[PDB]
Amino acid sequence: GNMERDIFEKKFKEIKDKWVTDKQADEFIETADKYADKAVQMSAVASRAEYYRMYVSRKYHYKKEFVEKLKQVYKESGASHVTSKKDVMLAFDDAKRKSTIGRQENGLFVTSFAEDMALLFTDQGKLKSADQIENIKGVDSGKYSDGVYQYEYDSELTKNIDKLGYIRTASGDTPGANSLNIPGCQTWSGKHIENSESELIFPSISVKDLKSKAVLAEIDAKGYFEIIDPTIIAPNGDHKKVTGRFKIKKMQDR
Amino acid sequence: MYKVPKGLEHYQKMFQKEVTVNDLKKYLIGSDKEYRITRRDSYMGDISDPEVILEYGVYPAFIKGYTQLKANIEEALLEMSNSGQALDIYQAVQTLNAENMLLNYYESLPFYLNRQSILANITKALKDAHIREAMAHYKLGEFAHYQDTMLDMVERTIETF
Repeated sequence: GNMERDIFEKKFKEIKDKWVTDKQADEFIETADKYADKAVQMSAVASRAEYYRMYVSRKYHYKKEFVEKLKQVYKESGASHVTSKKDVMLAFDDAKRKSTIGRQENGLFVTSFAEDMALLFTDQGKLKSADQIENIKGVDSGKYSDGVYQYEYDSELTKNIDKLGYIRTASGDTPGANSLNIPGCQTWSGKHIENSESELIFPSISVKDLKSKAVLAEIDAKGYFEIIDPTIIAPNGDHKKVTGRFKIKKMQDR
Repeated sequence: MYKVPKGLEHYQKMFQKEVTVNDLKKYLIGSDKEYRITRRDSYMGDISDPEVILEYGVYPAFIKGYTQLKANIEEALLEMSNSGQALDIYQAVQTLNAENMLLNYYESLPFYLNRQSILANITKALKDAHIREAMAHYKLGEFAHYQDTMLDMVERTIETF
């Protein structure tokens, strides 16, 4: 065999979540080396072996130049987190979330806005079906049956967030990481590795005093709800007003 | 209106059978990994998510005729709220909260918990200095990564009841 993949598999089995199906678990193991190789090609990790070693250590580290290169993509197009209407409601309504989108100072997992734009639309600029997008994103069937919602940090917001030094990479023990998270600043997208997108952690957005009912109505009427110069939560818990635009969208045809 | 979700059939089947009050407690807490019911987007990953348990487990089984789940969940919750254990009281508070969040979203649910006594117990738990102190200090697992304390999460949640 190979010791690196033996420890990889052992560690996965130890941490596997109860929602993971036997099929997903089997795909996660079988496809592991393709994701390792993708990370090498992206200069995200030193070697395929190092990918497995870092996965087991739970401590994901990356070279400065690689992260700077990756941040460039996000600075150019902004950042995207696709979610359900139910989860949008929870940000406002669920008290433990403390009126923040993202896990308070622990942030929000994002990909680049460009990547979601490329992946979620057909060549005719039509939003893919809820079914297709649920498959792409590896979520439960019906997750987006009420709409594919999207958090968007614009380029200006993203740039100013980077200037503050607030962008993070995920690690094994990041809140919100689960047993299907992997190293390489990339998502695990099952057998269809062509659906894998880059992954960073952005600072959460404060929605203090906003009401879910009203925000969702504005989205229904106009397609989006926007916060100009939002308050963000820093990694250290500082609340800071940052120039730019954050949007909560219901995604639609172009 | 609430509707049975398509997904996570294994969770659905888990509750379509005789389930004891003790078993429901183990599920609602999820400190034992074998009873830990979460989903990909659960706020925390290392303890059960009572919203998943209601939405995917309890409500589908109730609908299939396992109506004893209502009285049994109420007793599990009564016990948890009187346990004097921080995580268990937290999970009780999160289950009543989960009902409210599912009501907000779905606008109508199969049933509503009898919660008067659970609410009372919770109030009495949070008057106890040792329980408040355990909650203020609770930093095991993912709680270690939040400035926001278990105690304050609990207090702000209670205010929303």
